Amino acid sequence: GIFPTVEKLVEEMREQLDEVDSHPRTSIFEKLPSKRDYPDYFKVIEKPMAIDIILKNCKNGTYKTLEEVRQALQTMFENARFYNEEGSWVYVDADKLNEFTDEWFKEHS
Repeated sequence: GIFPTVEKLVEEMREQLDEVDSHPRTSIFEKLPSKRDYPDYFKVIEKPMAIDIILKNCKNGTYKTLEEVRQALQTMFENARFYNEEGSWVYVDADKLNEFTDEWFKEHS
């Protein structure tokens, strides 16, 4: 269905490397923090989101269209910019990776 498209998208997202240390800008977005170790995070963020969740939701049918997958990414980036301070490496990776997704989705379906 739409999994191979999102699969190719995520594969290309993980190919967005940092200019200095060459670390992927998807690093901190791969997984959600443990609720036991970061209880404050989940008290605020109404809709936590990570890459693995988006991938799971494309396989099981929770996300059927690309607008839902794009909307999910937007939420992931909004959560990161809301919880992290401006200028931090996480905030920057959120912006720059968001810049890439915005271009990609306009540049494809």
